[PDB]
Amino acid sequence: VDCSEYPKPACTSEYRPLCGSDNKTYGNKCNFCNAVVESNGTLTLSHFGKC
Amino acid sequence: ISGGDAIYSSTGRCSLGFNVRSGSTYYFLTAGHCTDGATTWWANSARTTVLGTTSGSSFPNNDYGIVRYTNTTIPKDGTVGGQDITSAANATVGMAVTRRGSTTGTHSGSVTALNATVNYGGGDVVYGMIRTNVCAEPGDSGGPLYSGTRAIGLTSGGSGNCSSGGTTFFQPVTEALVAYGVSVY
Repeated sequence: VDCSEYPKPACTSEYRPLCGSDNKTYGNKCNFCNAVVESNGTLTLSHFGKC
Repeated sequence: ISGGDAIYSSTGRCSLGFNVRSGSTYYFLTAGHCTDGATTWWANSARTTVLGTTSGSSFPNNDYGIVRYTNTTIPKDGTVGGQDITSAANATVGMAVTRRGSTTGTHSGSVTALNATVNYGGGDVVYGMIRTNVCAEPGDSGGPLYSGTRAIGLTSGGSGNCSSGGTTFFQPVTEALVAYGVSVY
């Protein structure tokens, strides 16, 4: 997963979960990447699928 | 199965928009970004109950898709959860609307603008969207936006979430009904 093309003002709402380093399951890549940007690059990908 | 219920493709989960029909042929509408690249759809995560196969997909530019039912026994309710839907209508600024999705359930709000352009990036730009102050979260894509017994739109996407509040854009259902020659029932 690459978040360099973020942030984005909007995300589609399909469900394809990713597990972040904050133990939060992110609903999709766009949601995860916007959170990474919002964390100023501190959040990282733990693994694919639900946490 | 009815509007708002979960639907699974080989890739992920979306929500069923509205059950529609043409003559004696039954289909269901959902988001184009969900039908894009999907062939078969199932009713459960186990992929044991088949629903049907993608018959059309339009995304980006628009955001709608249609799936032809191949499952002959599953009930195909012309409702949204328990809400009967009897017709389709055009959104208007100030209209009170309700959305149902497989992740967040039912949330209400109002239409705040029409003909909005949403850039999901990478060339995925959708036009002519209904803007609202209703929230939506991953899994809610394709779910219905209705107003009383009137079908209004299909969930496309937006920002924010249901806890803090958000902005969600919807594809006008009238356009999809017209493109495929189908009608709600």
